[PDB]
Amino acid sequence: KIPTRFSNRQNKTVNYNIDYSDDDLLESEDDFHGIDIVINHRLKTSLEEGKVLEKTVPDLNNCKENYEFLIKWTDESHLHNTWETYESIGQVRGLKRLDNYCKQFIIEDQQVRLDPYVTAEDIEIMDMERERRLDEFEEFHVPERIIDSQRASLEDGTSQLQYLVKWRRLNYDEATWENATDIVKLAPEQVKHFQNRENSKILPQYSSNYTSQRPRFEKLSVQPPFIKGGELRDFQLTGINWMAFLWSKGDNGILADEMGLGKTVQTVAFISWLIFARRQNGPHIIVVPLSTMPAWLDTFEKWAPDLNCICYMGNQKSRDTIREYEFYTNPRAKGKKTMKFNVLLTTYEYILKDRAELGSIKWQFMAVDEAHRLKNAESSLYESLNSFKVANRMLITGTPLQNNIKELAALVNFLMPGRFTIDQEIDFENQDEEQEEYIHDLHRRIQPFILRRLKKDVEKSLPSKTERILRVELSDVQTEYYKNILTKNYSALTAGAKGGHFSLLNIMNELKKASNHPYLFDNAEERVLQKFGDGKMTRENVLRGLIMSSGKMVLLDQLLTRLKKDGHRVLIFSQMVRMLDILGDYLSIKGINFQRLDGTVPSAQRRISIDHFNSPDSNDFVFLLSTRAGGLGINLMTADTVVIFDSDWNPQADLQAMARAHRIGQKNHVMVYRLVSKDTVEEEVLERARKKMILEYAIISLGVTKKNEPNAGELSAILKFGAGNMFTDVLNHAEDLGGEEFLKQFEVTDYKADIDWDDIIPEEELKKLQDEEQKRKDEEYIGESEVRALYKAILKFGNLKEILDELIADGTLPVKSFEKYGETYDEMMEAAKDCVHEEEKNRKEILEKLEKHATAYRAKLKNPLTRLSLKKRVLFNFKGVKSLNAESLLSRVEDLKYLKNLINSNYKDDPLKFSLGNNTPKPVQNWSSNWTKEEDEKLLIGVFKYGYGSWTQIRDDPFLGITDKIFLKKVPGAIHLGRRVDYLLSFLR
Amino acid sequence: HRYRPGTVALREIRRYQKSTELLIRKLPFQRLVREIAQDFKTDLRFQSSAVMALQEASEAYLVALFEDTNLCAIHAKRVTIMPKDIQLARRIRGERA
Repeated sequence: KIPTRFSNRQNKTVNYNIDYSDDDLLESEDDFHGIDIVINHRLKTSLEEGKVLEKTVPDLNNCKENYEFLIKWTDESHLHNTWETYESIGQVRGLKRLDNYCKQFIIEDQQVRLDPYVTAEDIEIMDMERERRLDEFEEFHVPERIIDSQRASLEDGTSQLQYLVKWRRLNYDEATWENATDIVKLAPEQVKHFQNRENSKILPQYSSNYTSQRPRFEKLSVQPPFIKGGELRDFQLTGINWMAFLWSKGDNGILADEMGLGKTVQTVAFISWLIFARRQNGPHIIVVPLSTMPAWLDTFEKWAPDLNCICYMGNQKSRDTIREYEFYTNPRAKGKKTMKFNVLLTTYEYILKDRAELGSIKWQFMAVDEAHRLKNAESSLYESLNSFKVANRMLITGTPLQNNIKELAALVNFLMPGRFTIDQEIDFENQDEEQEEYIHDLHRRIQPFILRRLKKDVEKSLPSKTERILRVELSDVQTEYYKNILTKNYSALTAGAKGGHFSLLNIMNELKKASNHPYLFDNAEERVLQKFGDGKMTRENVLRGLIMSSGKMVLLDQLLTRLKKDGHRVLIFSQMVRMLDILGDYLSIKGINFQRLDGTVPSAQRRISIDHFNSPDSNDFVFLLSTRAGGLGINLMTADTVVIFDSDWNPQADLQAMARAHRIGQKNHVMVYRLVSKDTVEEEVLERARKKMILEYAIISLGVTKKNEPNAGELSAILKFGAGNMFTDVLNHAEDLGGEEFLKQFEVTDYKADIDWDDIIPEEELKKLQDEEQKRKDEEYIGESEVRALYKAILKFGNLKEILDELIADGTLPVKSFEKYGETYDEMMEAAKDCVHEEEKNRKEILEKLEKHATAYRAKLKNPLTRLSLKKRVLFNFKGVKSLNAESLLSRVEDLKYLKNLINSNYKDDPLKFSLGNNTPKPVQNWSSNWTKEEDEKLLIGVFKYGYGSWTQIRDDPFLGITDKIFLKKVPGAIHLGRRVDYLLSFLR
Repeated sequence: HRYRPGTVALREIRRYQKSTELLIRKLPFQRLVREIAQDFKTDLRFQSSAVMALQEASEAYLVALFEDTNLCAIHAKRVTIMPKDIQLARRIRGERA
């Protein structure tokens, strides 16, 4: 508390507060409709003056009166886009955006149109990207989801219903408040989905309370009815049964099916089964990669349209919009907030970013797609997702084990933490029976928890894939670079370099670079060019370097010539993008139409290159990939051959690389050529790769979904195979029980085509190349609570016998049996008729006695006459609820049954086409709103859909179009609407 | 509403003198340190704390140099600093001497 030590130094006091206020700077500090996006331009401003003056270039002021621009304004909804002109704008915010648009697009478009050196390929790719920008901007007009509705007052516009609209490719920060009428007239299906989304049958708060008492699951041999979608296949149905049986035992699992089998459809159908069948409709979270997330969104839109699936991406304000407009049914409360959504789709980045706002949610299910990202137990995603309070988890992946058993240990610890332990690593040098016993124990321990289906087990039309390992001899430059690096020779590695800045850290990386190409090193092309091309550097020698600097490039050139001779297309996969640059320049000076994909390419140009390569009229021959890019969603159906230039440490990356072209539905026999350098560092790379492949074939492949005696022999055989090295009509495009099939795709075929310096670029190639160089110089260049709750349902719907399931699951009834609620409704309806007739019998005899007394008093005047006038000018208790309307209960029951039978008899296909016919009701011209016979049919249609007395639901229903005709000093009101409903039903009946 | 030229600079002066974060990005400074180090010898590894200590040393040295430079510019009846102010500061400090 009090300080026990002080300072005897007599210093002055110092104010240490460094907090500053800028209130002395307000003299120069303080004392929403503008141009935001410009989309399209039109060559005619007002009218077509003529076709003259079509030559030359316009200036900036010339385009100010010649073009009209499509404008999306600030805080607008991409539907109020206006075709404006510079003189029609005046001076608003965002004029610099319009100037930049006009300058850049008009100047560059007329420059590429009017230039003489622009080819047809450039003009068609700029037209294609212009059309891509045009229909990408045109996609913003279509709504995608309606968030919330409000009643807002305009400038003397009384009250207007106003929807919160999300668009197709826009996010929740572009969600806008718009009129209900044009949204209904534009996309009424989303309006009907929104109207289903208020009074939905499935809520998180109505979920079951299964606490280790889940019901037994019977096997489903048919597709369930609540999964509408398309059609479910047999293997997907067995996966559904496996997931349901695993959840019935309270166990977590890994769906280890191969890519292309439709794992998304399987988990969407399992979520639908968990919501509809087992009534576990609480908050579920699905964590997916961002690139595949539209492929999950359309799957939820197609297969489970009745679900409240929401998307969680974007910046801070969009996630805030999702958080306080869509998470809770009651966002304005302060106590316990229950959830509104059913499924939350999100990514890893917003799990890490918003773990506080998402970890405090009692989730019922987690589904993590691409669980190999979760392969590390030390990563931040692992501790973020492992801290979640989720009862049941599921991991969806294609490769459960990639490097060793520690990764699979991390996955099974994330699934269920503690009954499964792995502490002993595997060693191929031991090969004892105890290791085989451990492997069989791991086989029998994770067998029901992993379901794996291969592409060779289902869809019996897939052509086989055979990969060939080719080993080539290094060049002299590669050999001397390998000798200089391995026996480090910094002075010799510098040599003729002026800078001489060589880094020999990561020795194995430099050895791999030397095994790939000497041109990866700095100042290395000059030494090859001066010693072989005689210093002239005139094109043809430089490419002559590019084939003979590396020992793999001669085999690659021979393979490209052989595949150009045939009708085949080739993908080239590399680990380094600088090698991709080397091959890109090799095909550039070579003159082959190539396309490329790496990490530097943005996703728009990636999609452009993928669609250009997959087009049926594609002139592209070779497509280059960096191996670890693009995700699992790259479609490369048109290609036939895959060449792995650099072997990955992880073989699952190479399997994904060869499965880029080996997808479901491939019409050609796919071969993979793996380019290997002899007696270099890539040999132990392939040794580690085949060790990991042997491990994956041991654990994962033998535990999918009299042979147990031969299992102890074939595990020993595969461990003897894994303990030995492999290093002790060649490029044919042809190929002519499963235990010896894995003994294939591992042999090494050597290649010793020693070709001299001058024997490449022959007289056919040299004549066309020298002519192009010569032509270039010429061209330069039931209690009481249930009784009152059922009484409110009688005034809304009517009879509770046929609507017992509707009121119970919507919260209008308590947690009780359906037969107990049905029996209480029938007893109250029967007792209402007897109590109504008891009071009406005594009232009839009262007026007879009062009329007799009035006749006696009439002769005295020629009092009792006032007694007869007062009498001339129905409540009961059923189950403790007093003053119940016994007369109105039977009248509303008969009126609702007559209205429901009349609508279904003649307007079963469409209830909005109901007409009153020749029946003319009383006029309602004294009301403040224009009420006609068309408005009377709209009110009666909403009574059979929303219920009687639901004035808020009738006014918010914009299908009838009576939102502005009802006020809730204005007429008609709530009391006037109730009287007109009873008078219309009594007149028709 | 446009601001007078000078009050924004005073706001940044009052803002950056309060906070103590590093005003130079980490990766360009690491690249600069490695480029400067690699001419003395090749194959140099760097601890993260070593580059951080070099960063705060550069921060303190350059902030003190701009204080001396601002004093030189104010002494020359100016509010704009110039390279002649910098070479005066370093000379009087003895760095150019």
